[PDB]
Amino acid sequence: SSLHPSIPCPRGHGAQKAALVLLSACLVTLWGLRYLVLHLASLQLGLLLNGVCSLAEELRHIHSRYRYWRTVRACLGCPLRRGALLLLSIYFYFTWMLALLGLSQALNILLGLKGLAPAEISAVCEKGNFNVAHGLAWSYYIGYLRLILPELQARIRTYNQHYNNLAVSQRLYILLPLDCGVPDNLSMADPNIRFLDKLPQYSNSIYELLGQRAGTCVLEYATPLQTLFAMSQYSQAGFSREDRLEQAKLFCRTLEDILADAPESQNNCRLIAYQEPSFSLSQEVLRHLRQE
Amino acid sequence: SSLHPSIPCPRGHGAQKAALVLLSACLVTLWGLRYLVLHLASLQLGLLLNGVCSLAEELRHIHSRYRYWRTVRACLGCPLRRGALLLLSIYFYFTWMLALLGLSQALNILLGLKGLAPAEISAVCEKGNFNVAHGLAWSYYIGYLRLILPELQARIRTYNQHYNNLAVSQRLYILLPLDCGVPDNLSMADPNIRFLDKLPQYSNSIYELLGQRAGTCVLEYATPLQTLFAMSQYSQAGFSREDRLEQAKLFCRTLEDILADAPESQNNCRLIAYQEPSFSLSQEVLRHLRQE
Repeated sequence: SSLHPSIPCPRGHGAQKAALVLLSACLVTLWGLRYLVLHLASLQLGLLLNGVCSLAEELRHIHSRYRYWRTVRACLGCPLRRGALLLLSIYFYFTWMLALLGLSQALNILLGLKGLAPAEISAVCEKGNFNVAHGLAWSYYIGYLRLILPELQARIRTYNQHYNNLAVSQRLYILLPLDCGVPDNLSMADPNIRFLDKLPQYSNSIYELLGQRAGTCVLEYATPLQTLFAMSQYSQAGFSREDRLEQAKLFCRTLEDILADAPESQNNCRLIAYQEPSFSLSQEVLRHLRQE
Repeated sequence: SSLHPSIPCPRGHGAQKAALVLLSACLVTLWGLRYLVLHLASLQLGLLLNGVCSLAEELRHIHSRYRYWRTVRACLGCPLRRGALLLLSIYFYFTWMLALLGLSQALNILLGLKGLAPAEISAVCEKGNFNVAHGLAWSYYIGYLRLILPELQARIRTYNQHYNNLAVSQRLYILLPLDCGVPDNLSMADPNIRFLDKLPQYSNSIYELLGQRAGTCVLEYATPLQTLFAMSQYSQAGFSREDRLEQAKLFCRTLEDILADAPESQNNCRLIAYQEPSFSLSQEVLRHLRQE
């Protein structure tokens, strides 16, 4: 780190080299077979059973996360290497071994052997530097919404006198396109959506909603979706559109869990997300206003 | 997920319950010992050796990451449970077993058994929702610096005519306090630092640097450190100040690696970080200007 000494360096090839050197030195020290086979076969059988136990939970998230082969290929990692090692173990090969092996796997799952080392958690979290979902949520909450949300219904009640007699719904409505393609103009997504007013006091937009003119909405896009899209159109990132969709979904759920527990943001903003494959933004927004 | 069906739900207690049920059903099926002991003792010995091999790499990051007992306690996790299991295995207990065990650990380290399942990577990354370091870096790069950095030396050469004859250094200098406490005024951190000018064209600040007046700096704080600090002063977060320091260091290194590979941002901005425990911002900045 050519900046400051207290800032740590990324993790290098330290464990592999010294580990191989020490564990080869012990081999040469003790240099000048069926227990080995049973041990490694039991190891791979336990790892495969652990993968099946993880797949038992990941069987639920099919339609919402993984859209079969891709699910198992993502949950067990590389099952080709595991199958090849299993065929080598069975070829170079006692049914009561399976009972104690299953009990060992049950004890390791329940008692929590699979709780990782915190150094491993750090090496996973600091890898690849594209884990962009929580910075956007906390920045969008602290930097924008926390400031604008206290005075919001006050300035709505300010505006309502000029439309009730001559109204505006009380909840702020945020659009969250999962395409991550955000135009500048909200009339450009639908001609039924027209600009009506700018709310006085920074930016706000009060809209009419359609010829059945029914809704008076306070509407706004979410901001960091454009940041995700510029990361997508940044060529040297190597940031795929599937990664964009993944981080968009995680951003949505994170912002939902933040607004679920906010003390001043309980019943004054509501999130609405959509995704195109026939479609209408206006019908979904009107469903939210009618259910309001 | 009460928002949209395609947004996935957090991972629940699915693996534990069904795994325990199935692995107890197999026990009751096969219901109506020293191999077990050797297998589990070999398991814990291999896990302990793997922890030592990880500690061999994590021995380097003492002064920069971990400031001994805390290092091992963070690298091996809970060694009390491992020691208790090791004493149970040795109590309820062949030196040539150690050679094959070490060779098994060497093969598992080198060939890459410890490459995790991608579902495990997802469950680690989606846990706890305080991994706030990359959203801030990419938002601060795309949203602010990418726009302001092309025209920067042009407007510096615009300004230089009024001070060379009557200068301004060419690199933008960013302060990065690791305290994450950012005052509004840069003269409030040091009376030697005085406001000289606002650079015409959004915000910019050209400063004199001290009675030995020597430096003409274009100076600015980094923005999301205030976001980190407001996360620190948010009471319901449970966000400790050590977590704040950790995410600040990771933010610094991430922004450094982004600016290392930027195509238009090669030699026009330089990062400077500092940390208080006698101190001077001005002396460190002047060292950077003299080495310039």
